[PDB]
Amino acid sequence: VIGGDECNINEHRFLALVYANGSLCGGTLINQEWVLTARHCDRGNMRIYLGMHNLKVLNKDALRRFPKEKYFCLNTRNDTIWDKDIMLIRLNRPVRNSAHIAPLSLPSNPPSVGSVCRIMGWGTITSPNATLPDVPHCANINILDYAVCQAAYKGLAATTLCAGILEGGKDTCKGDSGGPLICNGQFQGILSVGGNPCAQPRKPGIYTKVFDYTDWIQSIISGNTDATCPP
Ligand SMILES: *[C@@H]1O[C@H](CO)[C@@H](O)[C@H](O)[C@H]1NC(C)=O
Ligand SMILES: *[C@H]1O[C@H](CO)[C@@H](O)[C@H](O)[C@H]1NC(C)=O
Ligand SMILES: *[C@H]1O[C@H](CO)[C@@H](O)[C@H](O)[C@H]1NC(C)=O
Repeated sequence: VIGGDECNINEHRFLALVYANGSLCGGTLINQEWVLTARHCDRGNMRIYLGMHNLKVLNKDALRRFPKEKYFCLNTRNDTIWDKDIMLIRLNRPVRNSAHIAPLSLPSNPPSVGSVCRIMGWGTITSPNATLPDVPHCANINILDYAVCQAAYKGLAATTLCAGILEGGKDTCKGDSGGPLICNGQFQGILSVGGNPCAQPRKPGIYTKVFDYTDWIQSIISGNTDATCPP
């Protein structure tokens, strides 16, 4: 996250730290056994850490998990960038609520353009050139008119939200992918892609639009067979 500050230690109980093949991502605990992240974060041998804040001062209740179930959309476009960038993972064992662990559930509605959203992650706080923080950084950004992302980007995927600061300066960045966009207290986005360097004016982040995936998520977790992703 560029242009933010250290998150409050208590404001991200649903935030998962996802490590796969040395690559860093965020994720969101949506109930006691399941995490939503970006499918692009599935880079191999995934370890999912819950209840983490400082990577160098471990919360007493921090836990390590790995995927026991893993789902994503099988029909993805090839012409858009990271189409349907979402992956739903069931953890190997549940994680109970604790000081630093609690799920964030499914949004009741997609967010209005203009809504203030929190972004968060352990991703770089500088761009270009990686500077990885020991603590997750958080910033407030907004849901932007989708046309802003359409103007900034080539093959923008559908089922996405455009979020950032129109003038730049605050943004997610490398290492934050898969992490949540929380707007008005609701889990609305999973970071997929954005501009590099990060936080440029009119080059917002592209967040998979969680609301659109409600049926898919519920279908998978509720056990009814071979759900389908939204168009
Ligand atoms: C679609 O684009 C991806 C980029 O990730 C590339 O790996 C792949 O070769 C493309 N699909 C086809 C039809 O080759
Ligand atoms: C690990 O997997 C990712 C998949 O995207 C790849 O980028 C990376 O090169 C791999 N690392 C190794 C050991 O080559
Ligand atoms: C990091 O990359 C950027 C250009 O992409 C540049 O500003 C810098 O010279 C590189 N590394 C450093 C810190 O010197």
